[PDB]
Amino acid sequence: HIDYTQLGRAAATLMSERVFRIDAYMAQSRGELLHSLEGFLDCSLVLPPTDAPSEQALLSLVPVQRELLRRRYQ
Amino acid sequence: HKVYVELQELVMDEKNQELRWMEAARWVQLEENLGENGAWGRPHLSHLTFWSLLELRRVFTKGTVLLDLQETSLAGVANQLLDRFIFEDQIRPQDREELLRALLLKHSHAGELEALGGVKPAVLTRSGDPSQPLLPQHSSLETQLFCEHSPSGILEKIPPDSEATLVLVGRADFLEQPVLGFVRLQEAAELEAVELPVPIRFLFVLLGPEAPHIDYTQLGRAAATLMSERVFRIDAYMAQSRGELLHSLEGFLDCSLVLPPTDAPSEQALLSLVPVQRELLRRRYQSSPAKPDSSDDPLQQTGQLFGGLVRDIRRRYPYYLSDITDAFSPQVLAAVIFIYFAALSPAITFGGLLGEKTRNQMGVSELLISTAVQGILFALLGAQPLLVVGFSGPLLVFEEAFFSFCETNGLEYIVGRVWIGFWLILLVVLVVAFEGSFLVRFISRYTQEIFSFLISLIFIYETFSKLIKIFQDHPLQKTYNYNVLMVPKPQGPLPNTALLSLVLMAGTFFFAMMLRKFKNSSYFPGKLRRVIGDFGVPISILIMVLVDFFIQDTYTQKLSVPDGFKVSNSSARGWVIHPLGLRSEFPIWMMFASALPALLVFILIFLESQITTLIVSKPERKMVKGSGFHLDLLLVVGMGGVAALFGMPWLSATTVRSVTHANALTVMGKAQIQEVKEQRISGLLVAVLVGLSILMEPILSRIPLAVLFGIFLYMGVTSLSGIQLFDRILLLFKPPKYHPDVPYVKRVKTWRMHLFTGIQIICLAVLWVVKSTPASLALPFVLILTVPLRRVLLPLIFRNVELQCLDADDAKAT
Amino acid sequence: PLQKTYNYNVLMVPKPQGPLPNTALLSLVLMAGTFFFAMMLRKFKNSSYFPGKLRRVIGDFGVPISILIMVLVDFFIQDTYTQKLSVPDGF
Repeated sequence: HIDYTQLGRAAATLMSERVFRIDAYMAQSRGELLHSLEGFLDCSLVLPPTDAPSEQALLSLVPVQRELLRRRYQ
Repeated sequence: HKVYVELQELVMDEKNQELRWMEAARWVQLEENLGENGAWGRPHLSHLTFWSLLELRRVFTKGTVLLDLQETSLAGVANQLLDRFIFEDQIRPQDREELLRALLLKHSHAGELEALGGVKPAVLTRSGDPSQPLLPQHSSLETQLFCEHSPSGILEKIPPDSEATLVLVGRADFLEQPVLGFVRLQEAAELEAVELPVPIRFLFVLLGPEAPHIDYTQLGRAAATLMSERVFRIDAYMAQSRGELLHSLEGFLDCSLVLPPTDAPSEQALLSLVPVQRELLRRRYQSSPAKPDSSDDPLQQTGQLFGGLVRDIRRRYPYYLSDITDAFSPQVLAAVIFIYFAALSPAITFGGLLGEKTRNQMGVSELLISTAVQGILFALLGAQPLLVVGFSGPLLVFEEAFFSFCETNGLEYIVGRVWIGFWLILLVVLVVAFEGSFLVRFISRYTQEIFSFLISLIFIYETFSKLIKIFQDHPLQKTYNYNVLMVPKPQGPLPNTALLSLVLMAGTFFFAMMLRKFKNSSYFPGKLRRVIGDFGVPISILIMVLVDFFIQDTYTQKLSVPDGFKVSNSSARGWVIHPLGLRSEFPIWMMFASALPALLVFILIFLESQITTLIVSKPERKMVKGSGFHLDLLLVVGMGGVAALFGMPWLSATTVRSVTHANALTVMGKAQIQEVKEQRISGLLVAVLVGLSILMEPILSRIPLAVLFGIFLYMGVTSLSGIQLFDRILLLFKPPKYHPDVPYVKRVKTWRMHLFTGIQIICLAVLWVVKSTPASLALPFVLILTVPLRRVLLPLIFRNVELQCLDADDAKAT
Repeated sequence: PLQKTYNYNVLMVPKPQGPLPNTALLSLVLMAGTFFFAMMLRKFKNSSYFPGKLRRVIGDFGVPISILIMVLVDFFIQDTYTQKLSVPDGF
């Protein structure tokens, strides 16, 4: 259950975020980083395998993601 | 193949303090949930959250699994499952006396709830009394978005041969860790918690105390969406141990796709995630024996005679019932009321001008009848029913030139038009036969933008010219004469006409701008707000008509229509014109030479109609149903010829009226163009109203002429939105610091865009100067001469990437 | 008021006696024009259309520019009467 390339890709997607890198600039111990990672993972959405038409399935997510991104920045 | 999944939690009622079971959602291929009202939301795709799946895995690694147990009732199930939790030491034996009564409680649906009053979440305690949770709670995401008839459709979707699954989720403070039980029955069983007649085979129990990063509703949603998948359900139907379920769960998680939160979400970059999900689907169904369910140009040269016409007919006519039905919204009624006046006023103006220009050979009534008939027939048999047919300016110019020529050479006029119409009919039949409309492909965005911008500018200029004429007729003086007879037409200046007209025009424009902006605000309830915003123009017109009606002594020019369906000049004309000769017989050489003006009229009509259809039906304006070119051209030109037979004029598609119609029938999202209501009822009703306008004298005679100038200015300003040359002209003034983020700003330097805009403005100016020159009939030719300019001359100055980024054929894709 | 006929041998030396043809509507026109220009310049101040220096300089002078424009507009019209500003002759 380990692929190093995808793990690095996940690290890069971490580093590309605004609030996580702001907390990394304001970080002073490991606890702040773990708390910011918890806050980042709390605002993701996972997609199960569905047989729906893919464009309609992908377009149904948009307001859910908008509400989640409004919630995260609070 | 398709199963029914139910989820119930243990909560408390607002009626009396207690604990009991209430359902929260249902699963038949989709998620359906209910709010506080007791009403079920519309089904949608189920979206997971990280903690739900993660904690489901964590608890599932240590879950007791009982396979093919032989029970049919709920109490024996409760006894055996609690003995199983005792057996693997998942719970203490001193808890069973609580948990049994935790299970033996009522299970009511939504219909009981209104008498109950509503429910709220509660937690089990060791005592047996409900209690409020200690950790804080947040509003659910699915109920806020989706919740803020159905059971017949539920029983319709479900095949009659199916089995169901249930999950019971709850919070209990007297436990240590969450526990999970998973039992598959020996045989199907009916249970008294489910009112539906389907039997149950699988059953879940998810319990636990309260812990951070755990939401038991979300955990139940994870369990239900786990149960709904085809392959895992097949595996559970064939499961014989725990490690099989473990491997199937790992295969479920492996083919999952997670997307993180971002900075600025968008749909266009998101559409590139279609194929990877398909490959995950394929790799998921790589492991399954079962198989998944889901795995033309309007213009084109075809090797057959008359191909385009049949293609367009077969493409469009299957939508007739939808075109009929889609007209039941009130926005269609508002658009009808708007376009009625928008199409009636220029008809009257051109009718009066043509009657006074050609010695009343053709007047207002003929034009009205032609507009009515050519609107009705085109709306009934047309391929694009959003076009608005009517008289134009260049057609009037051609009529002027032809009348001058016939006055000079000494022939009749209404007779030669018959042969011109015949030649038009023959020419359009010949052109449609050889599908020669594919040339519309060569007209790029350059000419479309130039044409539309010029048309809108001329519209606004003529409107202001009308206003300045009104000011010129009644100047501002110190004294007037007051024994003036105003019966035929206002003689001499009048005191308050010039300023009242200006006041009315400004008032109509200002009110229109006040309602168009309020439509987009957030000030009233959405339903009433949108209803009031869609009727802005008629409301402003009614308000100002009453305001003018209250003023008694001041004179303002009004609308006036002919008295009856009579010909303009009954001395020399009839309802039918004999082609051979009306008073003197017609020469032969003119019969054979009438083909020359017919070609010019055909070029004018063809160019205008095709460019209008190009502008109207661009891919950016969310137009679903197809639009036809050959059929519209054939209909318009043939009907124009047949109308020229009777001595009545021919018509063509109008740019501003059609664009305004299309913009009025658009339902926009909170901005994004959500959709556009396409139907045939609006044009038909507009044509019928224009036809019956002669029977509406008492109502129309009270509408002042100065109010419609505000509407015309509003129309001219609104039609100016989609033009891209207008945006590039606006960017000529802003400093390069505030330029937008569109591709043509980033890809090319500024002083190259400025050179492009300057070239295009020079083209505009040359077109205008040629329009003012007495050689105005050479205006279409010059216009098409802009097409070679784009094909040869510009690639000698610019580079290919600049030319592709600037002159883009599609708006969204560049 | 807005009437059908007026008297035109009216002496307006101390004050306009009786109604006048074009005063009531011209006054309204001037007010609406001045208000519209003030609001438009106020909104142009916040836009991003000109170089910042000249843009801010023009936006800060919105009210005097609108006043001057409307004063000139009234100055071009000759025969219509509109009430003017008047101050005492001396201290």
